[PDB]
Amino acid sequence: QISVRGLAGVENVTELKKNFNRHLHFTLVKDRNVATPRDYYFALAHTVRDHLVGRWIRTQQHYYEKDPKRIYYLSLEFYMGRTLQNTMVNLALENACDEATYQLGLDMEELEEIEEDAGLGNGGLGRLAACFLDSMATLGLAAYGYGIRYEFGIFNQKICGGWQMEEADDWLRYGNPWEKARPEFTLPVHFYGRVEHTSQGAKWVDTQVVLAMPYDTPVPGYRNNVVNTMRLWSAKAPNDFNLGYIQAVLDRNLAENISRVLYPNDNFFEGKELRLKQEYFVVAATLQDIIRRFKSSTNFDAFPDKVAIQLNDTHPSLAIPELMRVLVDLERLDWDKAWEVTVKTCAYTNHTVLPEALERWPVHLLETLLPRHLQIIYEINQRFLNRVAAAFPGDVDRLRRMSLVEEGAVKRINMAHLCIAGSHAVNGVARIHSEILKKTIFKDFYELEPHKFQNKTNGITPRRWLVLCNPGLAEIIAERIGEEYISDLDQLRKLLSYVDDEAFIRDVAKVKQENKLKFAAYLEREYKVHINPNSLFDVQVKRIHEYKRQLLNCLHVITLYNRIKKEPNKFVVPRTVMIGGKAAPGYHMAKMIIKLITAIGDVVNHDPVVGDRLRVIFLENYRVSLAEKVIPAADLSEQISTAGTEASGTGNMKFMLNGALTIGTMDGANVEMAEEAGEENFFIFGMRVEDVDRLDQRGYNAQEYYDRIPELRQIIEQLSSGFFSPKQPDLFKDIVNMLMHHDRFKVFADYEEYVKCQERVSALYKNPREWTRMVIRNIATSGKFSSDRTIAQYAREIWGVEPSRQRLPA
Amino acid sequence: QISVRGLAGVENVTELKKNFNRHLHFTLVKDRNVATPRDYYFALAHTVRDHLVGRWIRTQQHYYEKDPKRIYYLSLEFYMGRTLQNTMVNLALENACDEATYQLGLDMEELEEIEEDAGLGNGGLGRLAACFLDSMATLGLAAYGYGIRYEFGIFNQKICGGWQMEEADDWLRYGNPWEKARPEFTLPVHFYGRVEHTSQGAKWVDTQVVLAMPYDTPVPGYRNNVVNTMRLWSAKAPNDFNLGYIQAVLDRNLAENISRVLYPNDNFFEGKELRLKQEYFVVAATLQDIIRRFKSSTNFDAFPDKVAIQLNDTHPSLAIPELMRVLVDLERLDWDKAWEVTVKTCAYTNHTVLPEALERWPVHLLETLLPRHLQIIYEINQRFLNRVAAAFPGDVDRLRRMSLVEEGAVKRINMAHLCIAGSHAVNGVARIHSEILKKTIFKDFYELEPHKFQNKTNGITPRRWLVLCNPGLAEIIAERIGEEYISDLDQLRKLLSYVDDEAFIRDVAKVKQENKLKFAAYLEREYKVHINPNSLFDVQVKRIHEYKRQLLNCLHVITLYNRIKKEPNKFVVPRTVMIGGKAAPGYHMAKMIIKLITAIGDVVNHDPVVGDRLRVIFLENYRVSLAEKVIPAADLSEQISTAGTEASGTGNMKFMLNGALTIGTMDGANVEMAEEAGEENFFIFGMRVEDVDRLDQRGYNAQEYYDRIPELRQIIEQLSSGFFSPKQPDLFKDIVNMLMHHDRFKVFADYEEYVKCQERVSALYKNPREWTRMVIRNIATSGKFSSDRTIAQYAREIWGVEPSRQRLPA
Ligand SMILES: O=c1[nH]c(=O)n([C@@H]2O[C@H](CO)[C@@H](O)[C@H](O)[C@H]2O)cc1Cl
Ligand SMILES: O=c1[nH]c(=O)n([C@@H]2O[C@H](CO)[C@@H](O)[C@H](O)[C@H]2O)cc1Cl
Repeated sequence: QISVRGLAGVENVTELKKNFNRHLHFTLVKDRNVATPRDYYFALAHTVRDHLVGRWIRTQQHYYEKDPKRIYYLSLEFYMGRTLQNTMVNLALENACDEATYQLGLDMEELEEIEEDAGLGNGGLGRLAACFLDSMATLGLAAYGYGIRYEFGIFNQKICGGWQMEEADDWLRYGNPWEKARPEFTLPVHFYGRVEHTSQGAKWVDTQVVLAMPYDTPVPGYRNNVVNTMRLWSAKAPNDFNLGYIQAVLDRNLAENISRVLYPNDNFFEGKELRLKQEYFVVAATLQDIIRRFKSSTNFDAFPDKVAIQLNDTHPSLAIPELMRVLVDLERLDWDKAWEVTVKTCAYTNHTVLPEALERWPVHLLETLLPRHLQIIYEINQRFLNRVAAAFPGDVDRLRRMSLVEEGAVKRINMAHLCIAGSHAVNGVARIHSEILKKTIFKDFYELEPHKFQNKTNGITPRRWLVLCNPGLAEIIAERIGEEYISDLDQLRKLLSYVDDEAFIRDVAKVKQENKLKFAAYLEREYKVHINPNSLFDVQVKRIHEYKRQLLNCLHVITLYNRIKKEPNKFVVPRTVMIGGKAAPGYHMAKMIIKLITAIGDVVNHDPVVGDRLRVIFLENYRVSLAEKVIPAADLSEQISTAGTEASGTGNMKFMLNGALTIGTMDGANVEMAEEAGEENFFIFGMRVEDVDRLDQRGYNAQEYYDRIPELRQIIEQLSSGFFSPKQPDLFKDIVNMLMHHDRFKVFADYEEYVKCQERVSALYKNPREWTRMVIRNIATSGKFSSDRTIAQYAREIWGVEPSRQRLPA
Repeated sequence: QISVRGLAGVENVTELKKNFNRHLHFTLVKDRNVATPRDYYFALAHTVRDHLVGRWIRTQQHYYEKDPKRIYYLSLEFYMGRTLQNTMVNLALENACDEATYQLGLDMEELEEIEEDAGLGNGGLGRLAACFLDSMATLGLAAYGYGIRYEFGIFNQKICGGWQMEEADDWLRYGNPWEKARPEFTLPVHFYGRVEHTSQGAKWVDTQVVLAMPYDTPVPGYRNNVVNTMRLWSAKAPNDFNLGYIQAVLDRNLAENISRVLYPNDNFFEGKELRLKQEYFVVAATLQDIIRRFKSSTNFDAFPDKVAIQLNDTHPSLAIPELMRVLVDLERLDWDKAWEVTVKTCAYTNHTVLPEALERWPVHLLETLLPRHLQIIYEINQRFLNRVAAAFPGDVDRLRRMSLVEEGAVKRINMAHLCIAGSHAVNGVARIHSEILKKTIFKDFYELEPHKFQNKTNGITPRRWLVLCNPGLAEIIAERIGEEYISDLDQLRKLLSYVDDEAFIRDVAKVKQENKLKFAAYLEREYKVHINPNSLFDVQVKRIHEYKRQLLNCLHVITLYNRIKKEPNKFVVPRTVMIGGKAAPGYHMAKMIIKLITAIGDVVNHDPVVGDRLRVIFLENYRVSLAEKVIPAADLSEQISTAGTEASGTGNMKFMLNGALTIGTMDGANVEMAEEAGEENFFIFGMRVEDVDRLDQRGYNAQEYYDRIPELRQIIEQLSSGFFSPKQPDLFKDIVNMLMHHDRFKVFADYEEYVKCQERVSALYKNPREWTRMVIRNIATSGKFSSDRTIAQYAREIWGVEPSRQRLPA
């Protein structure tokens, strides 16, 4: 049907049909008469996976022969979503599969909806890892994603009486056709034990053993025949484990609980033992495999020329003392050389400056669990603080601030400090965030070693986030400029010369309208929810967090409602306001914010005076596959964190790529987005970082906004008095209380400028042609925010490898 | 190579090689350069499974079309062993695979040794189920084996310092290519809850739900293109399960512990909650599937014409009140009709008369776990005891003996009594065992309803137990008489006319010698153990149990040793005595018997005076695949249970089929074996059942044997005084104590006749020609003990179906 979806050759289609039928019969052990759509999905999924494997085997052999430097991306999170369409897209098989399945009398889109998301992440950080893997393979780097094969990913979210309820995401119930179990490469991981000293050094003894079993999933590059590997570890008990006989066998579960479940706290640290076991487990098993692979090239000096390890936040920071443990205790390198090797090998990415998100592990945990790694960390700390002392003689307060060991009621190890000490590069994830790091939390480190500190502004893969989810927009772009922009997103700049082309204006607005019609219909069929598709689609989707200020969004919605009630017969640009996202299970305030959002819809959506001029919809179970449907339907993107708190953001980029305009603070990557499109083509409002600090010094007093803004006071009074919760009049007193007295994120300070900026958006919306021209201006300047540009900077400036767009042979 | 192994056609071989290579590449994602033998096994296993599926699908469709009466074989045990060679054999693919793999430069036998046993049973009862499934499909019956997919089968046994040590049998580590997960047919099973009464009857409410997920494994008949199904259930948690969030997710394991592990107690009842959950789980899930399948034929009168359910011991006896629960509470049939349907549907097989092996569940368990099934069982008991009262008016003692409810400190439900009440047929497993049932434990039942009681003497599948494990013997048999005996074992009778054929005598003795040479070499390569292959191979392999009297065997071995020490220069027929078998984990005496056997080898095997005239070897980890190697190497089969205790035995048949002679008591099927071959062709010794009762009346006094038999006294003194345990002189005082004072099985009473009968065996062994002629006489009369004859009797006399040897189309 559409051009960027590849060829449907006679030979290809005929072949696909036969392999589809072979898998239906032989693999599924089904006959056409009892197959359900789910069986058809599987037959298709196995048929497409067949095309990968040859490429998978030849890529992995090519690396063994040529021996390039390898990149190991360690992360506790890989938010992959679905694999089928992405694989079709990267292999140019999409039109052929469509044809082949159409001829068997099936609808490929129906089938794609049956695939479970691999929800092995929480949000922005785990999805960055996913975009990165795709960019690494598109750019021909010999790169391996390593993590944990969680048996339950992020919980599925149900809304019940307006409240979030969690349920287990049993994503593997029906099998995962994409993975290949690799029990032959099972590896031991050690916990507990104690440290013995011999004449030949330290020895870690009496440990419990958990085996790590690898599962490999292929990662295809974009039409370059590269297929890289994501290797995820699964925990297994050893066979002599505790070996009532019956009880001994059942207790094997204690060991395998390590890979059972993903911790669902985003931007919040929970110091629980099970988490730290997961952290050590991925790092222990990954480093043996790395070293094994290196020894099949004695000489560790060349280790940093053959290996790069990227640490995705501090989660795998135990890689640093573990690499020392292996080099010093097992290989018998001396300390100083092991340390040189380790620093040259590791690099660390920070994703936050929020105090509560930083990992600081109680020393009593590390002591019990990892008594040798604690010893190594104290030694790292001592040698490091000696370099500090030597450089800032006398500055005792610097020593206590810079220490890897925090003193206090419970001593803690500050894992970020460890990473900066043992890495040759540390980077933030947007220009402003990187600057904040150097001026604030890591200032002392920066003065010590300014040359470690870098920026690598985040990006998103244009494959998933454009070609896969928005074929209509990819297609009209490609009619004008060709196809090359898909792996060179800077080419979108050529679209600037079409800003005054009447036919192009009309095709952009037409693609948006179609996407909105398709999303409106997904809403009714799957959730009996009922919307005007001519309305402006105002969307805020991301994890529920106070800093993300969904509450600010809420106050705007209530203000619009109150302005309609006050003058019902006055015209307003109609909106569909959609907010979506998961709250972590113990984050009480996040759960209250969800409940408020639904309580608002309850009032607003059934007010007959409002008509279809205002609807508030909470999007349930937001996740990757739902992002792919809603983002291309969006007209307005809400990116309204308090300035200084959102390290980068990446939703913001997905929306800009897909023809939504942005309303945002100068936060994170919003700053670079605006600078790329021109501030005139962006709806910026509210405090800058500088303004927030000024306010923090005087002191933030919210009563002051409440006394001066009648519209705001009326909302607060409606909240306290039970207007949004008539049977529980005090339902929301926690929120009101927090907003009035304990608001770390200054919702009231930005309210006024936010509302006025919201009027400027409705006004452009009234002028379709001029809305669409600003849209083209955004789309056209989104090139920088491709993950291919990001990974190329990592590769050149951190890993020391040269990207390559050259096809490997078929 | 050999004729009964099928054709190696050019076209077939060429095809196998290509599919082998396809699976290596696409399924295994390996290249020839890194494949290990284990990968080659898998490529072969998938290539052979491809040939099954077409037949599997067409068999299952043929039953749906024709709708014959279906047989449901319920068992908690299916001792399958390996599947690959058996599948090749039943599909006539064996020579072709041999050829095809030989041309890829591989050794098929090497590959077969990589397959794990499916050890989902304990011994004779779970292996009977396995032979039965094979016979049911060979005979074209529409039959389904239902049980439990245990994640850990019988433990692997290691001997350490002479002691058994257990370890978990992680048989699924590398995947099971034979099974097909069927998550689409997942079913709910209920536990706990309470019973409510409405105006519309009883209702079972507030239950916990465990899902049962089915895994299907194909069961091929012998060259008839029938492939039946073994469906095994796996326990899964529901998704809202308990739904700390983290803890809620981890506790999903409590539910899935139901299918985690096979209970390893054989012939001994352990009344543990986890066991009863397993029992209910298999029965609950199986009956829904049965009823589902029946409703795709409203009218329950025809239920017994469409369904037979065979109960393998009392383990699935909850089928009886569950079928009532479904008919009466769910379908709203009235009691009396539901009961007629249930009786006409169920039949029960007993496998033991040992008091300690019978299931008697505490009422407080059933009450908590299954409160509705307890109610139904009390109602069954009351109506049943009313029929007894009506028939034997006044006989109060009969009422208490026959009750399903045993009174006592804890009230118990006697599950055998339940089965006899709710089944139209009850059967023992050998003629003498069936007689004992009617004269003793079930006498009262027999007088009430004599027409329920039947015999179905056990059998073994000649496929596995002859063609698969003994190709050499199958082959010389087939040269003379053709191939038809493989599915008509009565034809072996024709071999009687070759008893005086010199060439045949020599080919039987040659096959035995070769098997012994191959087993001698398996012993050295895999266990550094060192034997004379010219010796008589004296073998007792079966679970370690006091009633099986491995101790009697032990005393004989010590007597031979002592006779050698007393006259070293006198000639004796040399023997290799091999004893093997697993002891259940808490059975202390069974573990001591293993330790004695090794302690004896320790003395005997290193006595330089003994030379290679006597060796005692404990065969470690006895299981199905080890049975297939040792049984055709055996010259002498030890079947020496105290008469009246071994219900049938089936090892005894495997040995007789494979050219070992039998030394045995008149116990179980030994009685019919001797009657088939002629008592002259069998080494029978010791008490008959009648003699045992006579001894029980006077009272068994072991001191009497010890005072009258000097050879026996010397053994006991050597045991007490530390001769077999010099560093622990009192190691064996438990055994001596038991033998002297508390021997339920009368080891001393049979000692004398056993030793003298052991001399008669050595004497025939001295005359190879005459040994071999008696062997031919056994082999030739083994036809009765085929499982095809057994299943044909079940089918005709119990299930009401007609077997058929007709091929389904290819
Ligand atoms: O726990 C976390 N989870 C997460 O999604 N991020 C995000 O990481 C994203 C990727 O860097 C980034 O765009 C966004 O600004 C961050 O909030 C950071 C932490 Cl520390
Ligand atoms: O728990 C058991 N396990 C077992 O193997 N059998 C055997 O069942 C075998 C099959 O009927 C039979 O030959 C043998 O005589 C029995 O001991 C019986 C019980 Cl009750």
